[PDB]
Amino acid sequence: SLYKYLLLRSTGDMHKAKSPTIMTRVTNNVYLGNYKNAMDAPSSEVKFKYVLNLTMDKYTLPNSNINIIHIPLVDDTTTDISKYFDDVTAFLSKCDQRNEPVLVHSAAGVNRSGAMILAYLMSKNKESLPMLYFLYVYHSMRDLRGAFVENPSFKRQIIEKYVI
Amino acid sequence: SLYKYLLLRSTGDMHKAKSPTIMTRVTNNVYLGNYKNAMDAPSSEVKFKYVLNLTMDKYTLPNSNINIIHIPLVDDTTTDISKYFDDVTAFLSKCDQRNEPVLVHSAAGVNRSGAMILAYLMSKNKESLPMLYFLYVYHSMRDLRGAFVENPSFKRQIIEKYVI
Repeated sequence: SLYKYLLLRSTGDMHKAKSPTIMTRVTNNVYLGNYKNAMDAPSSEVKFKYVLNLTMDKYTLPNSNINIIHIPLVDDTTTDISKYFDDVTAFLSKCDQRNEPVLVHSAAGVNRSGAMILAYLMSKNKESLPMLYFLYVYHSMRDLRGAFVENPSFKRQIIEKYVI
Repeated sequence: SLYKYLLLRSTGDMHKAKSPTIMTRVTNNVYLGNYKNAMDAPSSEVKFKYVLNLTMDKYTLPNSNINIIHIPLVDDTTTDISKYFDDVTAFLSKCDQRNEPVLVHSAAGVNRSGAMILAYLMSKNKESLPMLYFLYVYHSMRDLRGAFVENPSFKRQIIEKYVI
């Protein structure tokens, strides 16, 4: 079933992109979100230890004890994001090992953040053929979120690192 | 390269569908076309022996010596088309063996005809992993034609027969 699903999605059976609104729990401790979700982090049902801010602006949450890690990226078709895949995925893996909730976010919660979450999931996959796992994670996340790594340059970088 | 191509196409990097206009030579003797292409068959640069008419109407070309084979199908999401895959692909294979040009057509040259051409190409593949070959043929034909088996029920039937 999941296989027929992947092949139909892969041949144009996708919905038009829609903006995510709510935070998504991706793993036990790793969450994916947009800017509003980051602003709402301190009051979230989840007790975040970390927020990974992938936007260009270095904001603060001065009334919170959250540690905000800033990795400034631009959502464009020219930026290398792959230079940070190894260190970001190692950091997210450590958050999961230590049960330290972390919110990975960008402005829209689609491209810079979606790409780091896709990299994390690919990095954690030791079981499945990378090509199949990539299609599965891509489409299942997109169906859940509404839009997920729409930026084709970011998708290309994920494919180069984890599939090719 | 062809691999990176497939994976980007498979994750939403496709163009909006556009109607095919000109006939496409798919193999040495097998061509894919719309209704206008069928009407223009007798005067074509190609000396067709056969036209496979997949539309519901049994037309004639009374001034031509073309043999018109009628397999009436509807382009809808309910029709089994798979019941004819074995006999159609065997017939197309025979046209290629005998160097007898054949035009496979529907009304739009996209769905009923595109699906029989995709089935033919899958049937002729003995070399490549079916999942990869399916994605390659699908996307390469769609890029060439503008639109190619957009009907998701027909795609599902191809996947069931030749991939699963």
